[PDB]
Amino acid sequence: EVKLLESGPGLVQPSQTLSLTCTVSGFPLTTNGVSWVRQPPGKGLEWIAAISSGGSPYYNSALKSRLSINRDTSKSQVFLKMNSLQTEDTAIYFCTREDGWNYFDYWGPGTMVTVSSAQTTAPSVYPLAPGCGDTTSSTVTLGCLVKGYFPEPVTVTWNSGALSSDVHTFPAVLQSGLYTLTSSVTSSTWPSQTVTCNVAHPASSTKVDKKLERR
Amino acid sequence: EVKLLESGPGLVQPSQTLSLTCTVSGFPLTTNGVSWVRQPPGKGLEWIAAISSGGSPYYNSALKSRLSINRDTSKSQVFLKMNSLQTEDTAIYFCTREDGWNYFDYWGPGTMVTVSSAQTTAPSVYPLAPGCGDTTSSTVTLGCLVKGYFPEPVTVTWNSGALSSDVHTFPAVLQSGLYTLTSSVTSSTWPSQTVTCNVAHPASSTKVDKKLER
Amino acid sequence: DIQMTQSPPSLSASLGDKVTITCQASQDINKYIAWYQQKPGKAPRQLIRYTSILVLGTPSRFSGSGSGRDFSFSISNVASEDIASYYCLQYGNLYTFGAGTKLEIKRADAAPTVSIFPPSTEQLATGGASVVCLMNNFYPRDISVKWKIDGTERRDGVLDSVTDQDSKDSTYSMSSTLSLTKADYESHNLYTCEVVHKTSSSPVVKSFNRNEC
Amino acid sequence: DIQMTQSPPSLSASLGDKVTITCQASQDINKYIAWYQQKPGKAPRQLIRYTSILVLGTPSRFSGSGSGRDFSFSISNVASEDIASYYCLQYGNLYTFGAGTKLEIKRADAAPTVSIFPPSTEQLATGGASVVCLMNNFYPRDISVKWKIDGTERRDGVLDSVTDQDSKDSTYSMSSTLSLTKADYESHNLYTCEVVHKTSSSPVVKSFNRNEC
Repeated sequence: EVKLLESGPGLVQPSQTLSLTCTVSGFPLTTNGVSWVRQPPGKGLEWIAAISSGGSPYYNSALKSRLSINRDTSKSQVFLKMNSLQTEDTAIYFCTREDGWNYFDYWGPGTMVTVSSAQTTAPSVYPLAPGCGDTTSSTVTLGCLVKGYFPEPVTVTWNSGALSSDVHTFPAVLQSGLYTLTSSVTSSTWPSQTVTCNVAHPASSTKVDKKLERR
Repeated sequence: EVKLLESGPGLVQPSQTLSLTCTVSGFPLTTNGVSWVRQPPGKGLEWIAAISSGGSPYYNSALKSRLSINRDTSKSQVFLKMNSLQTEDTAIYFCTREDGWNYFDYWGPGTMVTVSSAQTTAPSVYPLAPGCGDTTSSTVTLGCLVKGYFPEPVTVTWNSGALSSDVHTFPAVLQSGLYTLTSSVTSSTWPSQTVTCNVAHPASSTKVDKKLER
Repeated sequence: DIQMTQSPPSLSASLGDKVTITCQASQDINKYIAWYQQKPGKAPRQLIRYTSILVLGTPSRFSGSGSGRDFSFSISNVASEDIASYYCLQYGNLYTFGAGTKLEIKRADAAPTVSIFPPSTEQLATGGASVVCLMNNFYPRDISVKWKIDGTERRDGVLDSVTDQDSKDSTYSMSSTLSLTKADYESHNLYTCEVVHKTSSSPVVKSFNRNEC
Repeated sequence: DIQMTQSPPSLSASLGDKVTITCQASQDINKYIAWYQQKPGKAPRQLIRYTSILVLGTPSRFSGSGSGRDFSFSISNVASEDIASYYCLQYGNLYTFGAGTKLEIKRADAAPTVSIFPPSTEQLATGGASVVCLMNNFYPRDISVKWKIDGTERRDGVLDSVTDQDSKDSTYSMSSTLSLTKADYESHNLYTCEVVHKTSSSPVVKSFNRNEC
């Protein structure tokens, strides 16, 4: 019943300072330490900061200067503040508990934060069903074109996570200044069974529900 | 749906005979054997008495002389009596089944039988709340003090069940001929949201609810 | 009847260790040995039947073995949830339970969360007074707890009760209850708990003043 | 600041093999090392703690060994769903993760089930045209692109994306998106995808009208 949730901006400007919040749930910051761990996109886990069940702050030596970690024991939250933000800083930020026996077992789902002077652009979702004359071969491959969005990430489901089928959600690709990604799924009850992708873009707080029609 | 339940007077006087019953459920005593197993407090299990599917009796050799088991296949119950009890006889008594293939797979909750001369004393539930100056940490330890009862057991729940986590209910201890037990629980929603303990002491039909005020 | 010599009486193994609890029948029981697990206040749970047949529910890390008069059951990766007591049972001729074995696990040190509570007035209205001290979730088991009243240890009226190692967190918890007459109670001012555990260096004191309730 | 150095950055094996990754500490971290498995878009999942104690519910096929500065992690009889990146973590003096290791499983050989999609009505509405070709579930991961409109091979407008290895069928899927002007899309008629795997003695050309609704 233990839990952790990270909160914060998906896009910040360079030089500015990033402030994140880890909201703890099934345990007390009084006997559980908490740590922040970031993971660049496509790279590995980096531990950046820790705060003990006693309030003592510890940091990664490569960030020990522009890093501050504090806690609010009355509301179960740990804050991470990092200034002198730079591109390399854009990653998914996670927080974990450490209770002195179990370490880094419980993790938040994390938050992608992007350092860029750019502006957040929501995605443009288009359905992906066969041409007007290309006959179906029973089990039909479908998808959605989630394009022209910034920054990352963007997630997509089908029939509200009820399909799951063969979801081949495609790694995003940045063209010029935006990302374009495609998510595919297969199924044979469509046409009959309504299939529709559920795209969400955190940075833009937008949510789109693209119903793959017929054609 | 296979189930068993031990039932009977839970307090007996030294040298007095005890009368217990084990009621069977999703299976017949006509094709099932039943055994009685007792466990003193803090000590190990000890098989005594058993009745076959044919209704044949067998007792622990050490205790044969003071044992007698039988049943009402009809009513689906197995009875057990034990002669002239002594302190060392107080313990929980379980009833479990055999059947022939799977032995002692199903047991009952067990019933506590205390061999004493003391009289049955209902408890006294008092609140366990901080105060008189003190601090506060938004996450607080609360509890109820169930004290001065006889005999065992007493059952303590919290909020009838609402997220009963962090519930430390401490094993009862005898002090001056009476049992005292303390149940703890931690809140973060108290006092705004209520936390009250549900204490039950059957041995005196005590079923009281004490809110944790302050 | 037949005798079942169980060993060891107690076991303090580190997490992830492989533990083995043994039972030796005094006579041949063939393969008619069953193993049980019992968690505090609950009925015995059967884990293994016919020496090695895993009854459904018992995790794969459990295994029973043995030859004629020598048997044992093993836990490949003792998990916190395995903290409990265990009994073998020969059902070859009549039935016999071994003396049992207490499995406790070793854990990193954990200092106790101490809480003190002043008596209820509903109780004082009764003539008596009970002050409760709580040391919850600590490791190791060894802990000393004394009552200091107005600077004087009160040995009388103290009832202590420690918990059985929680298989949920490998910790112990303790309750201390100091009882006296309201007469005696209201005739004093400062009530201090004072916990001495290797996790401190300096004792942990928790106090409340009667002149403040 | 202890540095962890994880060894095989990439592991390619066969169903049933036993893989082993190691990690070295720049300093004696004792036995404070953990192992995590990580699927994409998900938070790290701890499988091992303290070098060798298995996190409950972790298949017994996984294990760890080590001490001081040297440790290893193995998966005997790897399954398709073990296909995930793995990392070691020292928590003996602060915290440090190894660079990770991507485990890839070698499987049978399958051909890409190529698909084709003309710009959606909706997107043409606003004047944009986006042609997408999807070559799902195939092995190995070496595949070719090639977009041919009316015979001519256009390339100044295509993005290819290869997914990660399906932790279900040990395959790879790929997408190619040909984006152009809704006015350019009209100057042409023949839209040919066509790709050439190393499982087909020629290209698997999928084409669509242009006309139709």
